[PDB]
Amino acid sequence: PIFLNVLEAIEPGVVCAGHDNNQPDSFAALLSSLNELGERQLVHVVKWAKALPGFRNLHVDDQMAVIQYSWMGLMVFAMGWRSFTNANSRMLYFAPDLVFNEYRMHKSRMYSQCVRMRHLSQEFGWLQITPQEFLCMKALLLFSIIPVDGLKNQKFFDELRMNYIKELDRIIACKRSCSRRFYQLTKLLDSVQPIARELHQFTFDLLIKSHMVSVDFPEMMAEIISVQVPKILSGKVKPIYFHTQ
Ligand SMILES: C[C@]12CCC(=O)C[C@@H]1CC[C@@H]1[C@@H]2CC[C@]2(C)[C@@H](O)CC[C@@H]12
Ligand SMILES: [Li+]
Repeated sequence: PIFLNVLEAIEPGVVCAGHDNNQPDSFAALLSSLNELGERQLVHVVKWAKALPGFRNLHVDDQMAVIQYSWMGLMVFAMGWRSFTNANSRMLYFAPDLVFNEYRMHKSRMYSQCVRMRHLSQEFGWLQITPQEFLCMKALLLFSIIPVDGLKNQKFFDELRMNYIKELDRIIACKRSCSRRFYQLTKLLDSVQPIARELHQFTFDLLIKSHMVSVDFPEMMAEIISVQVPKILSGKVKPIYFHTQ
């Protein structure tokens, strides 16, 4: 099982947010900390993606683009997973030093988004998702959002995505019905996209007004959110869904 060996080997470790838990919870502090966490995790997601089987088959411009479009969904999905394994989805485990209870969900003014994310975390429990399933699903999320007009070399992308789908199917097949399970997992993967879209909308709006509300955006975050995220929100870049929405 070369493929699973690899996904397991490359899986990023713990990333902390740098949040000061001594200071009262305020919108500005929580969101600055989440933004900082995003920047730190972005560094890990890039090194992760670059080490994925076949990823170097993509054109270099496409390597960068798939990361830039998919990071939100990937980070939300992994955060769901950590919340499940650490808090049993009772709280959102963004980082060891940044765990949201209901009060912080309220204070972050992202309560409805946090509800959807906690629901995804709950699905990990409800569907009894295995770590191997999680790892393959996560890899497939990197290949789940692309420009409507296609990438630089779409053929390389299509083939890579195909290979990852096949890998998910094998993992299900190697389990003690297959069809139900595949249906369940593709439905779960689809459910990440609407959550990612609401956070895309939220973060874009926040960047625009960030001076006003004293929320800090680090450099990579500000740039992707103003350059790449608007492509998604304007419909130039769209998620690939398994099932019809
Ligand atoms: C991806 C992050 C940070 C990484 C993580 O664990 C999930 C989480 C989901 C909400 C995001 C946050 C990064 C910063 C964002 C985008 C804020 O600007 C508003 C929503 C935040
Ligand atoms: Li705090």
